[PDB]
Amino acid sequence: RYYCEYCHSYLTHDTLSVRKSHLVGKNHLRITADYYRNKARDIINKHNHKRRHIGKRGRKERENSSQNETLKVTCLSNKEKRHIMHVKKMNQKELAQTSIDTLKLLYDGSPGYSKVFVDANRFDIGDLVKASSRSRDETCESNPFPRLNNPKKLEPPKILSQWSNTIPKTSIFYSV
Amino acid sequence: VGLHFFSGEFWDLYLEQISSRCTSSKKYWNVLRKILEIPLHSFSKFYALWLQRIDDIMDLKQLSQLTSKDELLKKLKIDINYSGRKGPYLQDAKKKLKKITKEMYMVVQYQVLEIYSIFESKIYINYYTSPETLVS
Amino acid sequence: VSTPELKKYMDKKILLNINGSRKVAGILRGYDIFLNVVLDDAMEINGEDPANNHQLGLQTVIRGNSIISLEALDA
Amino acid sequence: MKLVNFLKKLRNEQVTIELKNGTTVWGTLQSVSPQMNAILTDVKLTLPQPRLNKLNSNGIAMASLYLTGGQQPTASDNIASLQYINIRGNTIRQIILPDSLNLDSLLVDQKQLNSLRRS
Amino acid sequence: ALYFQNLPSRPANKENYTRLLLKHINPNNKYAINPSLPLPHNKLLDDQMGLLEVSISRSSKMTNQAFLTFVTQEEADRFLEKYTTTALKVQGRKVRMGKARTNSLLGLSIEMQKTYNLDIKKVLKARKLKR
Amino acid sequence: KIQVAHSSRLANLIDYKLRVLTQDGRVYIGQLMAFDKHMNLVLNECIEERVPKTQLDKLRPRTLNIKVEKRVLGLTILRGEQILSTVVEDKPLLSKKERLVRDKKEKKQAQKQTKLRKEKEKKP
Amino acid sequence: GIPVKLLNEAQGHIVSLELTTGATYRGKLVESEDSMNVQLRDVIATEPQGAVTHMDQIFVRGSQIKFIVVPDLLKNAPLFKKNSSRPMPPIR
Amino acid sequence: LSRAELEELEEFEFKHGPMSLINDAMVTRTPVIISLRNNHKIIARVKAFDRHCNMVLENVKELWTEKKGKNVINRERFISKLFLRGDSVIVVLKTP
RNA sequence: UAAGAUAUCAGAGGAAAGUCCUCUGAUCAAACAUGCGCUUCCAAUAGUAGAAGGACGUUAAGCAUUUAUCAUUGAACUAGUUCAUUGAAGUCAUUGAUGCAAACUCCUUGGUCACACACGGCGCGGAAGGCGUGUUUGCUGACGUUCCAUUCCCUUGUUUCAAUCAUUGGUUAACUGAUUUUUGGGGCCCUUUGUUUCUUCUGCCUGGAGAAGUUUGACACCAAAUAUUGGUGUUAGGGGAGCUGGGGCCUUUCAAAAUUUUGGAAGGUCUUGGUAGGAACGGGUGGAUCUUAUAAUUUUUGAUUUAU
Repeated sequence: RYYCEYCHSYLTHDTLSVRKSHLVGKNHLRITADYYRNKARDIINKHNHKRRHIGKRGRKERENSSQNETLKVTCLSNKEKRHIMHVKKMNQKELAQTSIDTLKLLYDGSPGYSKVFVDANRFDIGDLVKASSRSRDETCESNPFPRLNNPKKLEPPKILSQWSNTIPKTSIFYSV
Repeated sequence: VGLHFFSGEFWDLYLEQISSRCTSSKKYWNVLRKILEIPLHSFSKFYALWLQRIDDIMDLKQLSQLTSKDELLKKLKIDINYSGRKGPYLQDAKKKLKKITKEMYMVVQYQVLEIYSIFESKIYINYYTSPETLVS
Repeated sequence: VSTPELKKYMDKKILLNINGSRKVAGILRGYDIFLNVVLDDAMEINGEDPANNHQLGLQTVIRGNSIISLEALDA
Repeated sequence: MKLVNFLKKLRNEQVTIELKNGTTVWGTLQSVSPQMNAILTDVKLTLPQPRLNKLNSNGIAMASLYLTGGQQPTASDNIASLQYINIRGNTIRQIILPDSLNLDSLLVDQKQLNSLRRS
Repeated sequence: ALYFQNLPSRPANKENYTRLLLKHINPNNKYAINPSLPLPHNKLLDDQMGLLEVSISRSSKMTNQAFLTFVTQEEADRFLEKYTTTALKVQGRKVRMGKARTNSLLGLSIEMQKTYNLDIKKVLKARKLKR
Repeated sequence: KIQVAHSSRLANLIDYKLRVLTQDGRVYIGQLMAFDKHMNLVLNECIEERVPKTQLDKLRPRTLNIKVEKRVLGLTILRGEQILSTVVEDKPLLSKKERLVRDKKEKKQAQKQTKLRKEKEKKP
Repeated sequence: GIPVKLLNEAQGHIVSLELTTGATYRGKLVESEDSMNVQLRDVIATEPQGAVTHMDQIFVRGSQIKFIVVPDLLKNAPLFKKNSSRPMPPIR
Repeated sequence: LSRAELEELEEFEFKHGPMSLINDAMVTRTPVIISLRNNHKIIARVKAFDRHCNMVLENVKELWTEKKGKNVINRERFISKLFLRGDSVIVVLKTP
């Protein structure tokens, strides 16, 4: 007999094709997509709880650290730490999905932009994406002069929220 | 082409290839110390990565990979050989170390927001086109 | 046991390496469970492209104990 | 008949498996598999010296001898001692079994007698 | 004839422990190769430049300490003045060492060559130390 | 070094960092995870180690040091045809007692899933 | 056997090869059958004397494969669970 | 076929077939010469054989010769009892 | 891909030959216990160390070497060499590759345990084997069906001393030992890094706290499309009572043999393990192994000792 252990279910009618109908079935794909999403975070979320080995401290260092004053520690509340871990987890999700693609935005009206950045129609990748519009025929006859009320200004540089109040308050020149 | 104002996405390749490939994790701190001093368009994506490391530093030995044993004790006055009850001491070291990042984020941000607001905002065309193209 | 699925390959020009050094390009007709393969208009490739290259025969069948790789040089 | 079923009864004996390479393996034998996967214990795997005024020995086997991690640095001649070596069957050329054991007790296969006694 | 203090206790086998004791004393010595070890009988040298035999008990009284005998008394001191009270360290710990109050046990075999009553004496007192 | 169990077959020593030899004189050293009828095996974090042709004159009979050129390749599936022998290198990260503990908690947790699945399939 | 069942778990991910001739292919793995023979798509092929090329589609007799290197996140796919609890099968 | 049918077939091919040369050499206590694909030959007496052509031998005398730039030597190695894997052999003759 | 099988041997018994089945021996194996003066290993603090393994790290363009296409046509040329043109293929590299060696830096691992600073064992562990007895079992695991099953308490910085309080025992109200409550003093740890990392909720470094809960359940987390459904994981550690298994020892009772040995029953003492599932039975049940199809190109019945 045969079964798929992501779904945990046995196949009802065993043939080769019923397997392939289950192997590329919508239900089964959503399981195996979700199964590896759980094993991804679990290696990171279950952080290596290391084992400590405490040495018997010296007579010398015990006197040199006694004269040194005891520093204050900061412990947050349970309600506080449940929110701050909700934030810091959601922040690391953002740094995954940045993908800084300003450079594609800069060469928009150039003479080979269809052939290099559209990426349905390169050579290296182009045959593979057609399986799984802005065509390759585009030349520099259409849109001769870019600035004819068409172009958008460059989106300004991003900044950190936490340190949003380090910015100089006034601009040097008067913008419109 | 490292100081190119739009080089942001070049370094993101280079940092992808250190983490992925190399084992030690002393080059990844060494390179990222450079990107912090350059006025790139997207610099805040590189301070976010520095601040995600500093927080995840969990032992005092891991502050040696940032900067030398001496320059820690002189410029900030924190010691790695401090044997004691470390928890608050490393919680202090971070707060003292995170500060001089923030003063560097004050330095670069002035240089970026100058260059963006004066020059780079206005320049609408960064490519060649042809000998028949005319610029504004 | 199972037949190798080269169903998408057939009738395209195909280079393949016989044992070690010899390379044989032709148009793939048929195949079997052992990967013994038969192809039309064969030509033995070498270092000098027109010079040392010579044609083999109208139909030739290769034993699957000497196929290493079989690249499909067409769509 | 399978004569590999003879080897299974030869268990806890000193033996020399001698491989296709030319590498001899002197050791204490354990469970031989049906495909002749012999698995030894207190072993000493070596290469002989084909003398003939420095004829070069097996180049591949010298590499595989050092790689095992058993060759000690001050081994002057080419030997390597270790515990536990599992050996894939097809590589066995010979097996030099010891002088003491009697073949006549062991070469009587049980499934040979159990076919004739049953008929 | 010499007597050490605070040596590492833990390597429990004698042939293995004296390997470490020979290793820290003389790097690139005879025994950093590991085929075989010499064993002189009660009544040959281990390493060059003075060394002959080492001796270590497991008893609770002679715990971290270990006797050590040389070829002669001047060479035994010549080893102590090789370092000249600059404390060298085996595995991890700095050794403090002095001259042995009791004479070297195999040195007496060398001295009287230059001894059954001593062997009679050992049996008698150890029976009384048993009491 | 490490003393392996005197009667321990290839099924027993899962998680033991092995030292597998192929026919060409190249060795793959890693944690074993599966095996098979015809003895092809899945190592976890293996490293191929090769003695280069230049170093090989040094192993001919006369402390020797050999420059072994190695390359990392994590999680392989070897082939049987190629294996020549195996030898054991390290022992697993978890104890013998602790590998029984993790079995019984997982044997308990696996059974709990089925009964929670069967009663979620029965009524709905 | 798990060694082969793993290779089916790696469809549509980048893998490597090493054919017993001493080549090294590394491209996305499209098909595999039970005899460990594979079809790779969009590959980079390294000849035994170092020469590298690119070929769109390749088939290899499984008999000549020396090893396959798989993505490292399948190290904890459920082939490797020791104690598994399958439900009672449906009646045919 | 059945399991009993193959037992008849195996007894035939050992008795009335090509391997009858080995089987008639085991019974009659006649020494054989064997050539392995090693290119060295063993002069021995057979004590058992099998399907795969592997065989247990007794009073083995191997005779192996090697050459390196047209310089020959003939080495002789004696063994009491040996077990020979069957793929190695290419030709078995039966001595007169 | 299929079929078959689930240790072997020997004896007695049931339906002259063999098969089927059953209890009695031997041998073999697994699991579990449990022993051996069994074997090996388990890191400074009386100090700023060190052992094993790395670095796909640096010094470093180190030092020492050797390498950068072939064919066709003309000119000059010695009697090979350079220049220009035409064709063929062409991993990148020359800060390379190959050989030699050192120094430094940094990473992962552990009993950084207890007692002692004392002229060739028999401290309490943990890790890894070898060897020996005993019991169970004879491939192993879910699932169903009838049955046997059937507990608690304290603690989650730790240790030590002092103060008092309470309880129990010894002896002539007093003394002593054990245990518990409130305070104070001292020692060590707090990286527990989400400040105890069994959950949830409250909460903290001038403190180690408080509330609720514990498996047909609860909690955490991930995924969506417009609350729901589908997935992964957590539910712990320490001590004591009980209850029960195994081990050694002692005394008693009994049977055999010539005061002793061997076996069985009970009580006492030391030590060690378990403490919520277990038995029978049942299936067109799962997986392991074994034999044969299978020595005929895709693994194991030879094309890697470079050989004439």
